[PDB]
Amino acid sequence: SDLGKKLLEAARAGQDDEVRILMANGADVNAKDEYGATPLHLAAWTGHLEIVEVLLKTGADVNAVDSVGYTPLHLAAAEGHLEIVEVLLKTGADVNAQDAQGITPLHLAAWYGHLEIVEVLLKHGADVNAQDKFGKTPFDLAIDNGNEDIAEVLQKAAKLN
Amino acid sequence: KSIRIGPGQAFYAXP
Ligand SMILES: [Ca+2]
Ligand SMILES: [Ca+2]
Ligand code: NA
Ligand code: NA
Repeated sequence: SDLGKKLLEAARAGQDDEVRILMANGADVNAKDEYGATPLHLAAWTGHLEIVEVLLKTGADVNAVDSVGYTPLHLAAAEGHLEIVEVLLKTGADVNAQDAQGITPLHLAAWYGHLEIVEVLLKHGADVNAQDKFGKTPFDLAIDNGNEDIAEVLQKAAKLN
Repeated sequence: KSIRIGPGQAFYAXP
């Protein structure tokens, strides 16, 4: 309600105890902003690990999708937020979630150069050669954006499935 | 390409 807006702002701004106060006061954990983001997307995006943990404990849908099909795991993988990617995967995140352009968390971590994140996604069963709407794999995105070290990690996981 | 993405901001959007 009124509380949904306040919850989105607190999640986004990293006010962890204000998040705890609004949740106990009945705020909708799955409130969505104008672009479809829940408080869990905004906390994951902005690297607020404590708030991620609080929202997951208070019932947040770990696989909520925004207006272009991003999950919280997409945004944490793109921003390189390792501990958030781990907690999301331990609490039921879909490691292979594709947005509306067929982009996965592995595609985003490969492009934006997050090698530790790429390894953690593979560990948790990321499809190493997921193709987007342009036929591109995470390997092609790592090559295209000059992250050859991530390309090597991905070509070794593909040879050994 | 964008240096960052975010909610509502698709990965493939021109530059
Ligand atoms: Ca605290
Ligand atoms: Ca595959
Ligand atoms: Na392809
Ligand atoms: Na390079």
